[PDB]
Amino acid sequence: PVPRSVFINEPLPSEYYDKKGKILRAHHFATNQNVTSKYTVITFIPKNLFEQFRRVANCFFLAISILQFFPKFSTISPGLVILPLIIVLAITALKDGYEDIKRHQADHRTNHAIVHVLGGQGELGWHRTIWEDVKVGDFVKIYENEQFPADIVICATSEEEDVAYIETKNLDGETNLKSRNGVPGLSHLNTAEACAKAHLCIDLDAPESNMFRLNGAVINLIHPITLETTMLRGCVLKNTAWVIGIIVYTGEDTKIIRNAGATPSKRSKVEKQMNPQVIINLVILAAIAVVCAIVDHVNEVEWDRQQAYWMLFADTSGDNPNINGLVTFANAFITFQNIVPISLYISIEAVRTIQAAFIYWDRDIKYKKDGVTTRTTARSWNLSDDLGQIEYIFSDKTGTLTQNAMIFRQCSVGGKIYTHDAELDKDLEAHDSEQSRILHGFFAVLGLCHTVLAAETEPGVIEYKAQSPDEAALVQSAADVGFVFRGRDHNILRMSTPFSDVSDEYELLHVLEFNSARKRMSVILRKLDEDGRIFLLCKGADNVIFERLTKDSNQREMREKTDQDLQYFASEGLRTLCLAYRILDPQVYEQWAKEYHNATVALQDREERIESVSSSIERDLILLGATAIEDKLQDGVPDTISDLKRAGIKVWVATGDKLETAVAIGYTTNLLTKDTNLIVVREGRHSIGDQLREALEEFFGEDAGLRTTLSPGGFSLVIEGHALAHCFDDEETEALLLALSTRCNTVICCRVSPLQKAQIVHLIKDNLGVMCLAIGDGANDVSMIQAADVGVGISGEEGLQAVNSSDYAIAQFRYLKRLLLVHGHWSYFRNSSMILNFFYKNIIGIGVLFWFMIYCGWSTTYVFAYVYLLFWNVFWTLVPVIAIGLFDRNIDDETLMALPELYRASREGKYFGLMRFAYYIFEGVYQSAVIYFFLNYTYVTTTARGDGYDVYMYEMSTTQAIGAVMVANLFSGLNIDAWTGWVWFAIWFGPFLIWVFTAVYSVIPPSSFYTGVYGNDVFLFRSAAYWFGWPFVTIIALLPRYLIKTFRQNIFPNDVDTMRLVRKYHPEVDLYNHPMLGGKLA
Amino acid sequence: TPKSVLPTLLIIGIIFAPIGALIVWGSGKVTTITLDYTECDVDAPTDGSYQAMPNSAYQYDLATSSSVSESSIASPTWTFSNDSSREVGETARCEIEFEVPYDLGPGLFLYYKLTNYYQNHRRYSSSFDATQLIGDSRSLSQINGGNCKPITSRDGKPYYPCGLIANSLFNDTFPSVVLLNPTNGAQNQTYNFSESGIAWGGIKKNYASTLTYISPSDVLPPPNWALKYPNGYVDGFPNLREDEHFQVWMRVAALPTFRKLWARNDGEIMSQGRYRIVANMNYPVKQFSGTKSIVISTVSWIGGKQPFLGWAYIAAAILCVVLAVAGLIRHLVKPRKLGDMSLLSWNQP
Ligand SMILES: *[C@@H]1O[C@H](CO)[C@@H](O[C@@H]2O[C@H](CO)[C@@H](O[C@@H]3O[C@H](CO[C@H]4O[C@H](CO)[C@@H](O[C@H]5O[C@H](CO)[C@@H](O)[C@H](O)[C@@H]5O)[C@H](O)[C@@H]4O)[C@@H](O)[C@H](O[C@H]4O[C@H](CO)[C@@H](O)[C@H](O)[C@@H]4O)[C@@H]3O)[C@H](O)[C@H]2NC(C)=O)[C@H](O)[C@H]1NC(C)=O
Ligand SMILES: *[C@@H]1O[C@H](CO)[C@@H](O[C@@H]2O[C@H](CO)[C@@H](O)[C@H](O)[C@H]2NC(C)=O)[C@H](O)[C@H]1NC(C)=O
Ligand SMILES: *[C@@H]1O[C@H](CO)[C@@H](O[C@@H]2O[C@H](CO)[C@@H](O)[C@H](O)[C@H]2NC(C)=O)[C@H](O)[C@H]1NC(C)=O
Ligand SMILES: *[C@@H]1O[C@H](CO)[C@@H](O)[C@H](O)[C@H]1NC(C)=O
Ligand SMILES: [Mg+2]
Repeated sequence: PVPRSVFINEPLPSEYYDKKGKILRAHHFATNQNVTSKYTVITFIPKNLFEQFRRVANCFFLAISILQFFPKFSTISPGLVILPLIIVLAITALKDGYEDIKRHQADHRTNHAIVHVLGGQGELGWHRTIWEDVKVGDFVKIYENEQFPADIVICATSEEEDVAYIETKNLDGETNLKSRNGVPGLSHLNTAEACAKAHLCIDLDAPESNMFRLNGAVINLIHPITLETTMLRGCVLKNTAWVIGIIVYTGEDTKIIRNAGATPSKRSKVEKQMNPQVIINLVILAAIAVVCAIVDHVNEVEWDRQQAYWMLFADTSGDNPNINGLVTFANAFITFQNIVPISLYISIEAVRTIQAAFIYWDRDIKYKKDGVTTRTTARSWNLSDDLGQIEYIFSDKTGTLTQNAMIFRQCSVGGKIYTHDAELDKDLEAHDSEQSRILHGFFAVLGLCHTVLAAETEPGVIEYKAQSPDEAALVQSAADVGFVFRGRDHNILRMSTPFSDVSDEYELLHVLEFNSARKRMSVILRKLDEDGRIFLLCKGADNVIFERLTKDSNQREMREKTDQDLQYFASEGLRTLCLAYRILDPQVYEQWAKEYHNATVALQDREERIESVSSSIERDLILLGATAIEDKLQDGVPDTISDLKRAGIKVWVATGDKLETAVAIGYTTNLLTKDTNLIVVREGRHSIGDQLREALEEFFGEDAGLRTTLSPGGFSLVIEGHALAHCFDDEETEALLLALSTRCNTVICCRVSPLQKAQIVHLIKDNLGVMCLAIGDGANDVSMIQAADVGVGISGEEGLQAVNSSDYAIAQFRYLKRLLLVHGHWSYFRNSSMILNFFYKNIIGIGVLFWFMIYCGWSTTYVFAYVYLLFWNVFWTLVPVIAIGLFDRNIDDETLMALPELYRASREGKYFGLMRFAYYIFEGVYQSAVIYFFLNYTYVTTTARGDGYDVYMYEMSTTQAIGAVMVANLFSGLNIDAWTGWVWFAIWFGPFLIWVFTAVYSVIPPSSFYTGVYGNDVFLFRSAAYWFGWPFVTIIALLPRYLIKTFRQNIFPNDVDTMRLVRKYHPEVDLYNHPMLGGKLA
Repeated sequence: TPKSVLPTLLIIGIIFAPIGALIVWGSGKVTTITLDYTECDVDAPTDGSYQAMPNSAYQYDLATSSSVSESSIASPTWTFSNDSSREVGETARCEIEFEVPYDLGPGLFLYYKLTNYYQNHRRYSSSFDATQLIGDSRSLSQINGGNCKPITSRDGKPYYPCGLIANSLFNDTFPSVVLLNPTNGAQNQTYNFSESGIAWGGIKKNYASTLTYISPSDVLPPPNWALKYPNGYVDGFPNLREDEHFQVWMRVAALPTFRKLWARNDGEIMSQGRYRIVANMNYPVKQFSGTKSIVISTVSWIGGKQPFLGWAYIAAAILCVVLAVAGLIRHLVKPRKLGDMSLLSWNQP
């Protein structure tokens, strides 16, 4: 769809050519508001039903109910059999609808941005339309400080010429400018002149991908429409008043959403491990069905050859023993329906939601500062259990380990260090010396070379409101140490050196301001002195400033002293930032000025043009000094990192500082402690892969096992950017890097790039396969969080993209420590126990039915009344599972926060595997066998009562059902170590409910609700067999579990069990300062 | 913790032992006489004399307090008679003479035991129409679509008792248990069994006496109720409510080998002597290798003579005692301390 033709006559393009249906034009729904939601209100039912029935289990339940609908498989009214499935579907639909409503409300708040598209024909009026702009056939004169709804080919502008500024912030970080439209120009007047006139035929090149290139054309009654002519999306600077132009290409969802916005979905590791268990249960059900079918067919053939009484009248087409075998298959599927998890998924989702709510309402991970009170939000209502299995953590230093509010510490001016900066500069500033002149120049370039805006509403104070923290810190420090930036109210800016209020002149702000590998931020200024000289001020990164200098006179000694000073500053954990000085002769200044003026608008590239202009103007810079600003680490970061290290969690840091200045920030973040060798790879006249392999050989090559892969109290690794780039370029280097990173616990990477961080996380997560976590604040952080198992965002001052595109939004790093340890550990333990006990109770029911099926010819007949079988996954035993999921604890949170070494069990995945699943299945089978066989052989008698009445199927069935409910509930209770009220209620409310149901349901007269069990209130509660069998089967079923649990606690204890015993029996122990505990710091 | 596991096991055993002893004692205070009359058609003498029954036909389960040994009981005898000059249902009489070694206490019950009879089969357990039996006006199409799938209707005339359970009603009766040697004269005394009270007075509610929406000529009797009703229901609808045998039979048994009550006695004591019970063999079970039986048993507090739960309790008590003693010995040998901080991962060398 490359070509599109526009603007025949008047807005509202009713007719261009053809009729409709092929070009997708003129309100043909070619564009619409961005849909971050799931479905429509009308189409909610089909998509919701498809999503629910794509879970295999739900389709199985629907098939079972539909089979029950037919009279061949029917037992009771369809309402009872369909009620559990309907309830499950309703709960799941409500949950997903709530999530979709949250997303839709967020999207609605984001959208509806006022847009001033005018021109409709009373003849003129209305305008101020909704964010959903009218197709591609209208124009908008969008005012100042308003976001762009779509791309546009702006023709004219309120300000002089058709120049505009948009400040692309959601797509980049640097400033923005335009280069006019061209031929339309003055002929393309706004304010109904575009409506009165009718010209131009807009031409387009590629609607699919247009980033940094949006070329086009237009012909009136050929013109080179370019990117610098076409505004793209979501960008608002508006240094002018308003800009008017025609909307083309995207209406709402064609350009920027195409550029980015692919959000994946994430699932926990526990669910992926649970899926094979569901498959195994389904396989068991199928095997039971086929075995029952075979045996029933054989027995029915035998019993129909010799006419029995239960095989009479089988000489039909739907009752012969073969179709009877098929019906036995179907009824085996319909009889053991509890084995396939019905309410497991809804219960797990509810438990995860409540765990996320607990993560929210926690008061230990809530940040209060300056009135606002950030809370740890769980943006993903799942993944609450993957926090407890974290084995790798990747972090970005700035904004996460630091407060992003740095304060000036040391300033170097020529040759003397200085240590709210007042120091000896006041005692040294004494005029008539070269050092004093250099100091004046240093302070001038620090106080002028910026983009800071100053507020003069408080005389004497003059508060500064900058954009980047470094500029604010530098300007405020310069003001406090003398030279005060008076302001930039007009084109002329003023300075407040402590003699007068002398002022400079602003001509050409080289506003480059970092990024694009161009970290210089120079600015051309002219003093209003009678000489009126033209001099250049510049500040930027160390490398660019040092490479842009001169190589004569004493400047060589100046440079070497400055380099030594820079190294000394970096050694102390400071961020370096140099300053420069350049003098411009008037003639070259004005020639370059006119060259820059005519190159500002070029309609071709202009990016490399501006860069080359900047590189050309800088030829005689003179070094003035080297500033050093310290980034304040957040309160609790060192302790947090130490505790994470004492959990087996590897802590990588991808910092944006230099290697030396970011060696754990001078070993202060506890990443690189004492007595731990650090490996440094810097690529100095050597191959990165060769150096890495040589270091690996030197430090671990003595190991025999390591050599197979090749075919001091700790270790670390440092690789800044180029080792990383070359490792990801090649394969063997990547493998060696992965090995050396696996065999260490603190990898510090300095001066990294977004793609490099994402590739680090991808490498670890893919090759290793272990759980990973990423935390940050910037856009690079949003990328590395999207490409990670669990993502964490910090609501820093750099923006809010990371919080939006992350699973969790913490405010502090210590909050990450607490969250991870206590919440992940508890969540993993609770989810594992809950899933295992759910499978256990389902297996108990299915096993009792199967053991009866041994003694019925394998005819797949339910021993229990269908009421008891239909209410197993609900009513009887769901509350204990929910209680285990919610309120269960293995140890109090104080112990977990004090001794992080207990994190081994959750990190190593010792709580949920397949051996535990097999153990719980076997336990269920054993207990079901005990219950069924003991009660059966108890009821193998004449009366089982004093009145002589016969023992029929339902008495023994009801006794076994009550016993099974008691056994399941007391098993779930026995697997609880956090008995506080609610678990009592669950465990003694399930069996209480079944007892009440048996008491009341058996007194309903046969006049209504036949009930098939009329009399069990007289046949069970009055029988000694029932009252002495249910406690016996309960005790015998629970005894092996009790003994095994006691022996595992005593003979072969765990660390968690031992610490639980220590806390319970010895409350007067100082965990933090005990010789055999955290006092050892181990 | 040992302090929570040894006392618990000891208490569990100390509680289990008396309960098991009581259950075993109650089961022991019960008598049971089992007589197999299935093979009475071919092996019994068909002349008028008697022959001692085979050893693997009768089983005596005497009480614990009885001094008479099992081997001291005379072998029961039987005879077979098939004379086609009596009413339908009593043509093949099997008379079994059995001896009661000691006076059976009051509350004596009579059961008939069936083996290899699968009432619990899926085709059989659900093969009954509750709404037809309750007497509500159920249309013919609903009968065709009901749970009485194999036996529903023929020629537009639905069966009143439909399904497989009603069709296979046990039509074998034992209308005599006579004492052949009493003490107070009366050379033969009949031990009066009452065929009322066999079923609990709550099963009769879910069976209607007479149906009102169909005339008593458009309903056909079940296929196997042909000898009892040769020309259909001429006397009216059968009173299924008022007969206890049908109600007892229409209660699906849990196991293939099941016993169903047939007549009971409460206020009479069975004397010591040789009796003679007449069984009207009309229900064939030999086709599917089934064996009928006659069970005369007394009742205790637990019920029948099944001392399985008591001995299971005793075995559990013995196991608990053994485990508790072993745990106490281990505690007294190596008393491992509580809160031991030497086996921790960061404490072990
Ligand atoms: C005590 O109870 C027992 C059982 O509870 C009674 O014994 C039963 O008595 C029934 C009534 O007389 C018998 O039914 C009759 O059987 C004869 C002959 O039997 C064979 O007939 C066919 C072979 O020619 C064939 O019949 C079908 O049998 C099955 C269903 O019955 C089918 O699955 C099978 O495929 C055959 O198609 C069998 O081989 C039989 O073995 C039949 O001719 C009779 O049919 C007549 O009556 C029916 C009634 O509905 C009618 O439709 C027909 O049109 C025809 O008029 C009838 O079925 C039964 O066989 C017999 N069973 C046993 C094991 O003995 C006993 O009589 C009773 N005694 C007392 C005193 O109460
Ligand atoms: C009692 O005698 C009658 C008639 O002598 C038996 O009825 C016959 O039984 C045989 C058994 O194989 C059937 O084949 C016949 O169809 C039956 N009827 C007739 C008219 O012969 C009856 O079975 C005998 N009762 C028994 C043996 O218990
Ligand atoms: C069964 O009932 C019959 C009659 O109801 C009882 O026979 C009576 O026995 C007493 C005591 O020997 C005699 O005085 C009567 O003359 C008998 N009456 C008849 C009609 O025979 C018989 O005793 C009862 N059997 C039992 C075990 O109680
Ligand atoms: C019982 O005895 C009477 C007379 O003593 C006799 O007429 C009758 O036939 C006997 N009944 C039996 C032996 O069943
Ligand atoms: Mg950052």
